[PDB]
Amino acid sequence: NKTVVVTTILESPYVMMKKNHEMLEGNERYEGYCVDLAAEIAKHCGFKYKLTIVGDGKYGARDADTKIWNGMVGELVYGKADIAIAPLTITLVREEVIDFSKPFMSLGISIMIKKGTPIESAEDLSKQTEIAYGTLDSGSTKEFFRRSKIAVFDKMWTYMRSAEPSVFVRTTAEGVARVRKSKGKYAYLLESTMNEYIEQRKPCDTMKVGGNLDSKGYGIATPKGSSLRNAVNLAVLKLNEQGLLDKLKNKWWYDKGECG
Amino acid sequence: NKTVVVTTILESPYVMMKKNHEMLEGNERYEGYCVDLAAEIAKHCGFKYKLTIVGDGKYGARDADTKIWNGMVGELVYGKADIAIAPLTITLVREEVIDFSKPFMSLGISIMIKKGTPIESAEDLSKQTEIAYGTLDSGSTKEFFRRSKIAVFDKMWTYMRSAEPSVFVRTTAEGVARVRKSKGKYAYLLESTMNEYIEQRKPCDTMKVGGNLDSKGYGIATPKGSSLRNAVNLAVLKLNEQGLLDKLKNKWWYDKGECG
Ligand SMILES: O=S1(=O)CCN2C=CC=C(c3ccc(Oc4ccccc4)cc3)C2=N1
Ligand SMILES: N[C@@H](CCC(=O)O)C(=O)O
Ligand SMILES: N[C@@H](CCC(=O)O)C(=O)O
Ligand SMILES: [Zn+2]
Ligand SMILES: [Zn+2]
Repeated sequence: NKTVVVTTILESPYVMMKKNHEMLEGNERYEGYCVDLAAEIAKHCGFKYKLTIVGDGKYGARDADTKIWNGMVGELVYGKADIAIAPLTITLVREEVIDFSKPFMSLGISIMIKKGTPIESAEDLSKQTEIAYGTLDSGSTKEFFRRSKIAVFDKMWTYMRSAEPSVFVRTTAEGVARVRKSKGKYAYLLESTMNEYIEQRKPCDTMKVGGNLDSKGYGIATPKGSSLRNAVNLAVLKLNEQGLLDKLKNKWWYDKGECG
Repeated sequence: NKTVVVTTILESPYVMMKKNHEMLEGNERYEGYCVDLAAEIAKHCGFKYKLTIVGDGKYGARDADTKIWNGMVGELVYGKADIAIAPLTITLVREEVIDFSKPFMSLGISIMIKKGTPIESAEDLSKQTEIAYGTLDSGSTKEFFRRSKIAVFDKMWTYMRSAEPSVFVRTTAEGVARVRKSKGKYAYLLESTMNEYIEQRKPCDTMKVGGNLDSKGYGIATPKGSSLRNAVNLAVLKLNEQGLLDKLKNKWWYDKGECG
């Protein structure tokens, strides 16, 4: 019937530009876990689609004053895209305005350090001042810290919100670059999936420390009232049960390992 | 306003009879993770409820001949209960007939051995014959093997379906007892949640070995068209985000664990 507009985000190893992308067109420009997942979901649900990178480069949050959503969430809410296929965290505030499939991947918030940084846990970060730490802007990790009542995480947020210079970053790449360049004086709070990927990539100078802070999932999101909602949900379950999601995780994490 | 009928299952530590249950009435007869969760779901959704134990003691499968659903799934499908609050696995075949909330707990199929059994993986089990292995006789783990399109799990199914005497058990308790009494000659395939619980119980003679074979979740289930669906889903998200689900897992698994 109609070509489905898929909103997604450039985030390794979910969606990446191929090495030779400038000689390619349309969906062929991109590779990654979510590029493969989009192809599979489309096949099972019987639609044609166009991958479009989210304009503002954000996941999505609601401005507290204007109540306007940005990011991939806003693209669905305001009718700019038909579906989001991305590492988009299922959250309460989002589920109030968009629908999510059952989760296709598990994750938790985690800590990234430069190798040798004397930090082993969230408690460790909160007890010192020499090592700065932050999160991604406009995402679910930031919101976790803003909202937490757990003593350690409340203390961390109190520090983060007013720290100078700013500890928050615009992209994961910016957070990772900051860790790598700061000689051990910056630690980054990010999802375990992204942390684990980066740990197995050159220059192999980062690591995940401590347990995950929470347990949650990424889901495929559709605007409320979407005719795709049921089919997409069942397709996610079908792909998990046929072992394809596990295969894709091995393809884009384990097989892409550069650190041994 | 009507009292909501909750179907659940006697499975430790999700729902158990209190030691003084004969002297107690209604919901007060029961304790466990799902008893605590039901109380919270009901409070956040604004309903009164009655806990009922599934008549046939089963989770839910569709008979190949009659096409009749049994267990908790059957109780929802046939209108005998309004909601299931239990360790009920989200699956494609079930999602076609009932609705699940987002998961409240993560799990995968796992291997329970008697300590010192020379088994480390599902691969190991599939390559040998001295050590028998089986599953719960009417649940999602059995169906995982039966419907698998994965060669290694098809091999395991081909063995299990034809093993004599039967490798299948009626309850988790029966599976655990079989492991404990078989001197390392029976391994039990069960969900990681139950495996982890038993590992922390006297006489501390079992353990979980290897990685999980899959990744999925338990969900709170409602019959299609239920007016409870949205509120239940948002309640699960709220309770995960506020840290309650983690607290309840700690309470019932580890806090009073019997194996140090
Ligand atoms: O709905 S499923 O059965 C659909 C397929 N499946 C696949 C991969 C991963 C999951 C998962 C992700 C996140 C998840 O989140 C949690 C964790 C712990 C407490 C509450 C929520 C729980 C299961 C998953 N679930
Ligand atoms: N997956 C997150 C983005 C990453 C993060 O916040 O750490 C989201 O959906 O907002
Ligand atoms: N949680 C399973 C029961 C246990 C199992 O099959 O291992 C179900 O919902 O069917
Ligand atoms: Zn497929
Ligand atoms: Zn299909």
